[PDB]
Amino acid sequence: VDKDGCYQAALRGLQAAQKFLVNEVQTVYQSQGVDISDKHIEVIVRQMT
Repeated sequence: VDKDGCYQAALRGLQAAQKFLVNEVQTVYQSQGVDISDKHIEVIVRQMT
């Protein structure tokens, strides 16, 4: 937040949270043999973040 701008810091934090959430939802769905494309999950993760 202080080494860079507040906007860039918010962008990096939300990007890390988005990557974590997308990867975990995708690996739980892949644990059961269910194939869902990444765009379907990250539309909803975009609405969350």
